[PDB]
Amino acid sequence: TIENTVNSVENLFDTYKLNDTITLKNRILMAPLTRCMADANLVPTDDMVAYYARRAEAGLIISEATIIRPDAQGYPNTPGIFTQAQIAGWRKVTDAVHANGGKIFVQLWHTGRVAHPHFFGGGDVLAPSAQKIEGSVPRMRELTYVTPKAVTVEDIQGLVRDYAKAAENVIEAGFDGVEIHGANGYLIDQFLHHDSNRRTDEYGGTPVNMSRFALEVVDAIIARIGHDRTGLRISPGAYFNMASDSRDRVVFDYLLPELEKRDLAFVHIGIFDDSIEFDYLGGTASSYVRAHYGKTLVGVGSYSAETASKAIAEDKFDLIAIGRPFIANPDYVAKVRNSEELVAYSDEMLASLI
Ligand SMILES: Cc1cc2nc3c(=O)[nH]c(=O)nc-3n(C[C@H](O)[C@H](O)[C@H](O)COP(=O)(O)O)c2cc1C
Ligand SMILES: CCCCCCCCCCCCCCCCCC
Ligand SMILES: O=[N+]([O-])c1cc([N+](=O)[O-])c(O)c([N+](=O)[O-])c1
Repeated sequence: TIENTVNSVENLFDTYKLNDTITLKNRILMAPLTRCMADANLVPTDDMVAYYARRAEAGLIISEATIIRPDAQGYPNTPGIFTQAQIAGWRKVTDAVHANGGKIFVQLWHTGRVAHPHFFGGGDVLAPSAQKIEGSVPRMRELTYVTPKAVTVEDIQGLVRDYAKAAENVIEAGFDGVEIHGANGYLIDQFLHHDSNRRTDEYGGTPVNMSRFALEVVDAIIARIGHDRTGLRISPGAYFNMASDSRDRVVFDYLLPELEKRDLAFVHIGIFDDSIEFDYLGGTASSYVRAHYGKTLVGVGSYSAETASKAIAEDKFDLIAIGRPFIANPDYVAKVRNSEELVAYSDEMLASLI
């Protein structure tokens, strides 16, 4: 069991060959972490360059969620990858990571119903269905979420196009690849769950239909940059801006074998504590995916180096993403390697970019 941790995490430092294109120097990923520190043009800053560069001992960094176009924005100062200036800013980031001997994927984002018009000139918020989430944008003054417009099939075609274009830009920006943000209640995840997807056309109703948008985005991006440079984060368990539905599991039962056919660089779980068991999944999120998907899997969520090592030793998943400890400890990898004390994460640390 994972709690029976041992006195060595050597396996975390195994070389891991993702595919013919990419080999990782270790199994430790920096999880994607929104920091809200990009400039007014949503361009990565030189402070962001330094922040990523100092974490290049990670086998692979997954960037903070990066928006594909303006109506994807739901939080302040989140970087994009749709303008030339943004591409240039990211190129500074990737160049610095590579110069430090690291690798980095961008996480491509559209927030769907979690966008807010304050950020993009009062335009329409888009989602599979006109189902508003509760509340307001965190850490902002009174920005109440709004009822989305249910996307038309023409909207959907444009969105697929824009995911694909962003992927092309990612290559110009010198990233090693893309992690498609299909998790945590955002646009792609919205198509995959019944709470948000009440459609009755070819994008709703059945597992095949509800999976259609995800697969169209994945296929369009592969067509642009190749399967070896394409990963996907998913959240089979509803927990963030998403109500649960007992019918969601069969959507993922369909999706996962379909994803296997695309021979992705990895599938990555989106969750905060993977020790949590989901009734509807019959156990933990990672164990559910591991039972329905037989290629590289990134685990995440409240793992220590020790419990991650044990999980990987027990074949529960292949790579470990580390989030909050990488905020608290820029030198996470070195400290783990040398058995040094790690600082515990505190939410207060988000005020600083170090
Ligand atoms: C401040 C913060 C920002 C996050 N931003 C993202 C993000 O941009 N994209 C994403 O998929 N997950 C995001 N997450 C979730 C993390 O990637 C990760 O799944 C979560 O922090 C659990 O892992 P951990 O226990 O090692 O921190 C974020 C989490 C935190 C705490
Ligand atoms: C500033 C960092 C993020 C702050 C908000 C946390 C978002 C994730 C919340 C974790 C899970 C809560 C609800 C889960 C419901 C279903 C669980 C079985
Ligand atoms: O504030 N945020 O923009 C934000 C974004 C993401 N995300 O996944 O893209 C999160 O998972 C969280 N989160 O749950 O902490 C926050």
